[PDB]
Amino acid sequence: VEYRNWSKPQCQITGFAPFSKDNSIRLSAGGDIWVTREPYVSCDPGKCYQFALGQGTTLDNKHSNGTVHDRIPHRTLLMNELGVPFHLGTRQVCIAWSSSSCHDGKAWLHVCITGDDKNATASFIYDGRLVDSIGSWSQNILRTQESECVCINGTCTVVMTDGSASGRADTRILFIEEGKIVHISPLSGSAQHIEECSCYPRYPGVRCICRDNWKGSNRPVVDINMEDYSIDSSYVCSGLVGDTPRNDDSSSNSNCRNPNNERGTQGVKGWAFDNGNDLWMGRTISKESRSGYETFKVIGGWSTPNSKSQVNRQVIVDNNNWSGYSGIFSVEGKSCINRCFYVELIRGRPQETRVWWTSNSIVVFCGTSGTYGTGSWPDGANINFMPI
Amino acid sequence: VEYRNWSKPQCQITGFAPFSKDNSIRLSAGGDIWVTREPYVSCDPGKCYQFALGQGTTLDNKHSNGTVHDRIPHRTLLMNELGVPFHLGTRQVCIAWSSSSCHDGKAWLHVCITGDDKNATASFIYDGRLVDSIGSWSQNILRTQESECVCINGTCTVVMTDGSASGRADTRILFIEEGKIVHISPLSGSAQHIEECSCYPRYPGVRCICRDNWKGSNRPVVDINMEDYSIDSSYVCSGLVGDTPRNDDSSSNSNCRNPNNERGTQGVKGWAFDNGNDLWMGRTISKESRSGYETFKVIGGWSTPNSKSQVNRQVIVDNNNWSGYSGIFSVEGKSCINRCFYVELIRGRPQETRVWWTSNSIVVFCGTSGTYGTGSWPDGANINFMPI
Amino acid sequence: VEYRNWSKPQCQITGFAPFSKDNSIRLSAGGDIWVTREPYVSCDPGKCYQFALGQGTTLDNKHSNGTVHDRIPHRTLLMNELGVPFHLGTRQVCIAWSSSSCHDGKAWLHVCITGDDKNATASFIYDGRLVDSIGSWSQNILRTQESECVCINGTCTVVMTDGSASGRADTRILFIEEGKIVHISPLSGSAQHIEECSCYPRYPGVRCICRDNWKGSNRPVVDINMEDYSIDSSYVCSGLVGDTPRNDDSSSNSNCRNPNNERGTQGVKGWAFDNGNDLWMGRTISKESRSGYETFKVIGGWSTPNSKSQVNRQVIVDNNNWSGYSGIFSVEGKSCINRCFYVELIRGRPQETRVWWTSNSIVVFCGTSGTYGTGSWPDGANINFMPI
Amino acid sequence: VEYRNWSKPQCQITGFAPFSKDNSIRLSAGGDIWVTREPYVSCDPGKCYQFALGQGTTLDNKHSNGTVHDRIPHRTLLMNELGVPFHLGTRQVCIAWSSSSCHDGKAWLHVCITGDDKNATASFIYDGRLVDSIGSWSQNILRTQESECVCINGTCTVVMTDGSASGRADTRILFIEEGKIVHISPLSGSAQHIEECSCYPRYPGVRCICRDNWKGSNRPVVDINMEDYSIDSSYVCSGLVGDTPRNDDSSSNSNCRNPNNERGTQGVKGWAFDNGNDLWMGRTISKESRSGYETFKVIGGWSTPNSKSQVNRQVIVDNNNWSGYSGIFSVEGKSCINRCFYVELIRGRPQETRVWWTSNSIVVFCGTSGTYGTGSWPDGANINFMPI
Ligand SMILES: *[C@@H]1O[C@H](CO)[C@@H](O[C@@H]2O[C@H](CO)[C@@H](O[C@@H]3O[C@H](CO)[C@@H](O)[C@H](O[C@H]4O[C@H](CO)[C@@H](O)[C@H](O)[C@@H]4O)[C@@H]3O)[C@H](O)[C@H]2NC(C)=O)[C@H](O)[C@H]1NC(C)=O
Ligand SMILES: *[C@@H]1O[C@H](CO)[C@@H](O[C@@H]2O[C@H](CO)[C@@H](O[C@@H]3O[C@H](CO)[C@@H](O)[C@H](O[C@H]4O[C@H](CO)[C@@H](O)[C@H](O)[C@@H]4O)[C@@H]3O)[C@H](O)[C@H]2NC(C)=O)[C@H](O)[C@H]1NC(C)=O
Ligand SMILES: *[C@@H]1O[C@H](CO)[C@@H](O[C@@H]2O[C@H](CO)[C@@H](O[C@@H]3O[C@H](CO)[C@@H](O)[C@H](O[C@H]4O[C@H](CO)[C@@H](O)[C@H](O)[C@@H]4O)[C@@H]3O)[C@H](O)[C@H]2NC(C)=O)[C@H](O)[C@H]1NC(C)=O
Ligand SMILES: *[C@@H]1O[C@H](CO)[C@@H](O[C@@H]2O[C@H](CO)[C@@H](O[C@@H]3O[C@H](CO)[C@@H](O)[C@H](O[C@H]4O[C@H](CO)[C@@H](O)[C@H](O)[C@@H]4O)[C@@H]3O)[C@H](O)[C@H]2NC(C)=O)[C@H](O)[C@H]1NC(C)=O
Ligand SMILES: *[C@@H]1O[C@H](CO)[C@@H](O[C@@H]2O[C@H](CO)[C@@H](O)[C@H](O)[C@H]2NC(C)=O)[C@H](O)[C@H]1NC(C)=O
Ligand SMILES: *[C@@H]1O[C@H](CO)[C@@H](O[C@@H]2O[C@H](CO)[C@@H](O)[C@H](O)[C@H]2NC(C)=O)[C@H](O)[C@H]1NC(C)=O
Ligand SMILES: *[C@@H]1O[C@H](CO)[C@@H](O[C@@H]2O[C@H](CO)[C@@H](O)[C@H](O)[C@H]2NC(C)=O)[C@H](O)[C@H]1NC(C)=O
Ligand SMILES: *[C@@H]1O[C@H](CO)[C@@H](O[C@@H]2O[C@H](CO)[C@@H](O)[C@H](O)[C@H]2NC(C)=O)[C@H](O)[C@H]1NC(C)=O
Ligand SMILES: CCC(CC)O[C@@H]1C=C(C(=O)O)C[C@H](N)[C@H]1NC(C)=O
Ligand SMILES: CCC(CC)O[C@@H]1C=C(C(=O)O)C[C@H](N)[C@H]1NC(C)=O
Ligand SMILES: CCC(CC)O[C@@H]1C=C(C(=O)O)C[C@H](N)[C@H]1NC(C)=O
Ligand SMILES: CCC(CC)O[C@@H]1C=C(C(=O)O)C[C@H](N)[C@H]1NC(C)=O
Ligand SMILES: [Ca+2]
Ligand SMILES: [Ca+2]
Ligand SMILES: [Ca+2]
Ligand SMILES: [Ca+2]
Repeated sequence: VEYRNWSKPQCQITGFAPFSKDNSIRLSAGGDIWVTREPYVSCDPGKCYQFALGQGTTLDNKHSNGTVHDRIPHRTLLMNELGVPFHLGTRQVCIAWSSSSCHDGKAWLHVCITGDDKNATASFIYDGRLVDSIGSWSQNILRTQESECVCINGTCTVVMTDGSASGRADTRILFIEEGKIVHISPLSGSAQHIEECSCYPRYPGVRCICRDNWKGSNRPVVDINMEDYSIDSSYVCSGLVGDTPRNDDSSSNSNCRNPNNERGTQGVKGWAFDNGNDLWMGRTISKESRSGYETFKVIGGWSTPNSKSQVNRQVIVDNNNWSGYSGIFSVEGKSCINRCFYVELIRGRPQETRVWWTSNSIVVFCGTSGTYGTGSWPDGANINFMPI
Repeated sequence: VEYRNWSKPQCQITGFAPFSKDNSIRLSAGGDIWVTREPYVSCDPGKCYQFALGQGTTLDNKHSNGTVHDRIPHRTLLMNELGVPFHLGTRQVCIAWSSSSCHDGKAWLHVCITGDDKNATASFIYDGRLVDSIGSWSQNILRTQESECVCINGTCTVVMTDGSASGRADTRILFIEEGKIVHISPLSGSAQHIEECSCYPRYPGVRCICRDNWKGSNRPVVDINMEDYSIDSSYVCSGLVGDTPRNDDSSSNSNCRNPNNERGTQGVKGWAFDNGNDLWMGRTISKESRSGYETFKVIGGWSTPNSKSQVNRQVIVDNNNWSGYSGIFSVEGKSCINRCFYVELIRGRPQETRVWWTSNSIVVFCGTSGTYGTGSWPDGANINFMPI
Repeated sequence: VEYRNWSKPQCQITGFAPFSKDNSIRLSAGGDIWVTREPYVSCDPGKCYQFALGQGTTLDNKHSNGTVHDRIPHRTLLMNELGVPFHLGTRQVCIAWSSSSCHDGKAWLHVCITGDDKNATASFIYDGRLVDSIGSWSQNILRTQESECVCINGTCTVVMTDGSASGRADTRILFIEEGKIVHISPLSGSAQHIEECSCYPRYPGVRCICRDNWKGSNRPVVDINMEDYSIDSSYVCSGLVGDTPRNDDSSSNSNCRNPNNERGTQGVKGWAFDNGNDLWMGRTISKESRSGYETFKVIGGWSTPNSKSQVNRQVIVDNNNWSGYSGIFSVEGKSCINRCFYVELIRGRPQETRVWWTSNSIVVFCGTSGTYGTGSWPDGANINFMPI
Repeated sequence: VEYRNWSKPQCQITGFAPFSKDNSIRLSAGGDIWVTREPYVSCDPGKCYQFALGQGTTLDNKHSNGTVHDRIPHRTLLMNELGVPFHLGTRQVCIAWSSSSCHDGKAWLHVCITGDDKNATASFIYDGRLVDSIGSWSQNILRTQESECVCINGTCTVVMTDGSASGRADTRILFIEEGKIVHISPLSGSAQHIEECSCYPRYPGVRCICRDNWKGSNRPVVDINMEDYSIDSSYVCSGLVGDTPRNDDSSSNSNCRNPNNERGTQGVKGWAFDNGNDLWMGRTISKESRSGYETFKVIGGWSTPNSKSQVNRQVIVDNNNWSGYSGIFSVEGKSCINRCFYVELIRGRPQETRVWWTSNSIVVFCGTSGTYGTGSWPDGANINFMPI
């Protein structure tokens, strides 16, 4: 077994093809299934796994009540093979109300954060054993990506924030070797707020498209140099912006450098990736709510400030259905590195008040160099059929 | 580990022996079990797996209502070890309302089709990663075998159709290497409608017995040359015909070349294979409905137009019990390739209206060179005991 | 991987120590657990497995009603790791209302019998594929051991009967190489009725202690020569007899050669094994009913007709609790071959009529060369707590 | 694979970081989950497992009633991967109402005790087979650690007691090679009552901190010489004592040599380990009841009689929540041996009488050389939501 380097070109793609779906909520109405949120996907060199933050309860369970709330001590990181829904034999990998995981070619790293808001602990578990930990540096909800971290030549990197969710905060980039923090770099460059980064290998570095929860409806970028630990940051050029909320397409803007101050407050975890001057990205279809999900390529979306010319759109979830978080994961093929993504499909609170819980299912698509058609792959549960 | 060649002679058989049965529907009345249809079996070089298309729900579950419907976004391909029923720990391999899977000696290939009727997408997943995709070429429900594909020396072939289910359609034969489509051949020969092929290795090529849903109650054949990608097609010679509906045995015909125009419209997935001039086949016992199941050898059934002399009959399911689809799968032995088959045992709608769902169990038999007796192995559930 | 020879001396033991217990019926009252009977245990070179004949249903399931009946097409052979109860993820290895399984050092053989009483089929599955089959030779419930078969140097042997359960029948001993029947020997010697043999390796041969369901409350012996396929048979010498029903200890007899004609009709599967002139054996505590279970060594119990001197008794299940079948299995240690045994603990019908099902749990003990105390390890379920 | 030696230095730690939590009781209100108590954790060289003693029943199950009782024949040792809750697919490793397990680098050893109070049997299962057994030597509830044993160079040691729980008893130290007892050493030194030892490797020997249930609220120590089998014993020097019940910190004493005769009778399983002259320990926060849990380092707590200066305290469970047993386990790192611990979180009887069962969940922490914050990780179930 060898370390992953991801030293292959990115796969040239034409769009995305359907890959997985777990039907969690449909199943929860006739089965013992975990209440979750903040899912993601990551693969070792052989196979893929779905992850999510449990709420220490199943859905058909009185403990499901009140699970809209983000942080309790009972939240743990669930990890199954992709497509295996979160049944009672699911392994709870660690204690976490925020997490990130990645495989370095040899073993799994999990970054797991739990404890008091003002004084949380992040544990670093590598190859099944606790190797390191770090306490909160700003005493205000230490937190991380809620998607996969990225490792090159045995060094994994992960982005963490501590501080205000609606103002300047303290963001740092950790470099981790076999679970041991070997270096920490502060955020640097022009991004002014970093949450929930969706990162991906871009040899010889790592690149993240994140969420600005303060002043930007355009998505921040963080670039991580794995050779000298230097950090840069900016914003996605595309004038078709990825965050929710956001201005409609005719009145939205980005200059690649600063937050746009267009319905900038709040956000949703998301992703995009560069292809030369172009940008593949996803976002919700609704500009104000976490409804629908669409992908497309923005021509000049990486290089050209305020580009709004798109091509190769695909509906993933139609705008009559709830979406939520989305993130990227990368998969090594024979000659190139492919990009895939997942979409969290949130059911229950706050939008659907018939029930007293909040949970999600997922749908997963991968990059393709072939052809495809159309469809819509929503959660599929009838809210009226669910235990409340 | 090496690529399968299947370069051994076909096992000489005297009939078939009982192999597996999952009791899905009986279990569903006291357990959380997936609603399914369109099952099949395929084995890697070590062990066998059962597959089926889930309906994104369990049976004792209000989402079971309306599962007679064929195509929804929530259908996924389930894969367990043969004999493990579809419990909540079952892995959803991909998104699929039509599928085919096969193992090439090294890894699994799954062909999974989902999306809009008029614009579907087929994903090609090999060794746990999406390698290729293709969109609909006739904008009318792109679809495939619902049984195993076949691979020789690293090339796997699968048969797909797009177009009318009651008229001329567009059928193509794909050749796939490690998930990557390397060549596509149009249907050629005298078969005029091809659905749901049951294929098997017949070194150096592959042979399929399929379903003609337009003008034939006799079963089409498709022969696939793996060396030059050429295709040929015809119909099963036997005057004892395998489709349902069909004429009774006294007024049924086949000339090996054309659809017989005898109750030709509609059909059911099925199988047969050749042994020299003779034919082993199965079919429903009823000639109008999907009731019962029987196998037999037809003397001259492969080489002689309209042969009706059978021998070595076996009841698999008696005619008081519901059957459904059936397909072949091949298992490599020490010195020969054996042929096995599965029968889908459909319960619920449209035949049984006490319940509002449609699901199935399976029963599985393998060729034997030994001896055997008699029996009947139906689904076994009491419809009156089921959740509605 | 090499073939097992079992060419080590038998472990000298002082009694038996507790090994496993599955609590199936206690669990069935709050969980989805298979209805079973006819359990047994067998181990490959690394680990042990429990087996049982399912009834194609869980206990808390209306299909549980009527499961006192022995043979339906829905019965299949369940196989889990020992101590894993029969939950919904249990693999159904084959179709069987009677079975035997063993591992030859390389792979598992399963002998599975199903179909019509008058014309049953036995399938032989080796290394996950059907290799052979045989039909009924006397048209009267072809049947086998309901415990492990035994393999030496790649040849597995198994004892099967076809014919009357209350009169002379047709018993044959099969020799099976990688699932292929290479030879069949008729029963020979003085045993006049053979059912449900508990066999064990006794290098260079195999020895079985079985059940006489016609004229003997003493247990028949069958000796199998694996070098030339010759068969011998007799009866256990011990005047403390192993079958149920039987005469009380003061009025019971055996002469090592003929059935004793003492409450000979009926029986229960059981076991014993020789140690020089002595005999270790188990039986129910009740002489008339399947209640309690006890083991002991009978001094001269193998060599001396009608010996009644016992030593080293142990209660396994007290006589206030239901037992059932019991059988032997052998486990290779570093220098010797150990003998273990299981006891089936039957709950429900016919004895307990509050419920309409019949099922069992198991308890398992292994030979020890150390010391031990006392106890009683019954099923433990409160019949009044069970779904009916 | 090689025998563990544990010949690395103890990891220098600053405290403990969150590692795992199973949420057993919360899940039990919407799922079929085993009733347990007496949990622990032990890891093979690759991964960690949670263990516990089942009560032969699930919680939502009428057999849960009366599970406050300690010893029944239906108790079995459960073993899952750490983080997998005790669902119906959990393996019952052996019959046990008291146990200890450990992995010697090659295979697992389980020590399992069951049977009559006055005449119990301990089985020694190694590598999936029963290798040895021993009967009770004092006819008064033979019993062992309820946490992991320790193996160095192929010899595993475990501490057992037989005799009064409120008076002088007979304690012995067994040395076991591949399941076989090779030597037994009587307790020696100044410890006067030894229960439920929490042992750890301290190369070249093993050290245990145990429970004195007769006259000590301070914790006994047992030191085991693996080279010559000699034993020594004493008490933990720290004047901050670890047992419950105990005197408050102002009136508590220990002289390192004798039980302190301060609320000495009764107790609770616990742990501590030395680092030079200092002591890391945990205990309940309440001094009279099994409520809360806290850890801290005591400066001079190992070497200095009656030291009461603590540093680096951490709340694990706050004093509004129920705790219970706790024990140590050791995890080998790249360059040092780390110490982790688990806390049993007892719910139901005797403290919570709304329900008629007694069960537990766990929370697990591992030593860290990094930093951390604060929190509280209790069981988390609402007793009012539970099945009674
Ligand atoms: C069958 O499926 C195929 C593949 O999905 C599908 O082809 C795709 O159609 C879409 C929609 O036309 C194309 O994406 C568009 O590209 C144009 C540039 O030529 C853009 O202008 C579009 O964006 C505008 O329109 C969108 C609405 O469609 C708005 O949401 C958006 O804000 C813009 O105003 C859009 O990006 C896509 O390129 C093709 N894909 C390929 C590979 O050709 C085809 O249409 C389907 N057939 C049928 C009959 O439905
Ligand atoms: C015990 O089991 C064995 C094995 O199953 C069984 O032997 C089989 O019997 C069947 C039925 O007789 C044989 O199959 C027949 O073969 C003749 C040709 O010799 C055909 O004519 C038969 O077809 C006609 O009859 C069918 C009804 O049986 C009709 O459905 C059909 O349309 C035809 O008109 C049929 O193919 C078979 O060959 C044997 N198998 C062997 C290996 O001998 C035996 O009968 C069983 N005995 C009992 C008492 O159950
Ligand atoms: C603690 O446990 C140990 C180990 O189990 C136990 O020692 C065993 O006691 C039994 C019962 O006495 C012994 O078995 C007996 O052996 C004598 C020969 O000396 C036989 O005569 C006995 O058979 C007769 O009695 C039985 C009732 O006990 C009848 O059921 C039977 O039909 C006969 O009439 C019986 O075989 C056994 O040998 C010892 N085992 C050892 C290793 O010594 C001990 O008794 C237990 N201690 C207490 C206080 O319970
Ligand atoms: C954020 O988290 C960190 C890490 O947990 C935390 O720092 C820790 O605080 C505790 C409490 O002050 C420190 O532990 C104490 O150490 C002093 C000696 O310097 C002892 O006197 C303390 O014991 C006394 O007080 C206890 C109550 O706190 C009593 O229970 C006890 O009986 C004694 O009278 C105690 O051991 C600990 O050393 C630090 N850890 C580190 C690494 O600095 C910090 O306080 C947290 N901040 C907030 C705002 O939550
Ligand atoms: C879920 O919990 C909520 C909050 O505790 C419950 O809602 C409360 O119900 C009480 C009881 O009548 C009311 O008096 C409160 O005003 C409600 N609170 C709120 C915020 O609405 C609710 O009943 C629980 N639901 C279920 C299904 O158990
Ligand atoms: C399954 O779904 C069907 C269709 O929705 C339900 O049948 C309908 O029930 C409504 C009232 O609830 C009637 O007004 C319609 O006439 C019914 N439709 C048909 C076509 O019969 C049915 O109730 C559902 N079944 C269950 C068990 O919930
Ligand atoms: C289990 O099945 C049995 C047999 O079908 C049922 O017993 C019968 O019940 C009917 C209905 O009242 C009676 O008329 C018959 O006389 C009963 N038969 C016998 C043999 O006693 C029984 O009710 C079913 N039990 C359950 C729990 O479903
Ligand atoms: C759990 O078991 C207890 C003890 O059997 C039950 O309490 C007894 O109930 C009976 C009547 O059913 C009373 O006469 C006794 O006085 C009760 N005993 C005690 C000690 O209180 C209790 O009902 C059972 N609990 C449940 C939930 O079934
Ligand atoms: C605490 C700040 C943070 C980033 C904006 O809030 C997130 C947003 C929430 C989201 O907008 O739905 C869900 C996340 N569970 C939450 N993360 C944590 C650790 O609580
Ligand atoms: C759409 C044509 C096709 C071939 C006849 O219909 C099939 C027949 C159906 C029926 O004959 O049972 C079941 C299949 N689910 C359906 N396949 C799809 C993809 O919908
Ligand atoms: C059919 C004869 C046979 C041996 C006496 O009966 C067995 C006895 C029964 C037993 O006495 O309880 C149970 C077995 N399930 C049955 N075996 C079969 C195949 O039905
Ligand atoms: C029997 C003495 C022993 C040591 C104090 O009691 C333990 C204490 C009990 C209690 O302190 O929680 C729980 C244990 N289940 C019990 N062990 C056994 C084997 O019954
Ligand atoms: Ca924003
Ligand atoms: Ca047709
Ligand atoms: Ca008899
Ligand atoms: Ca004490």
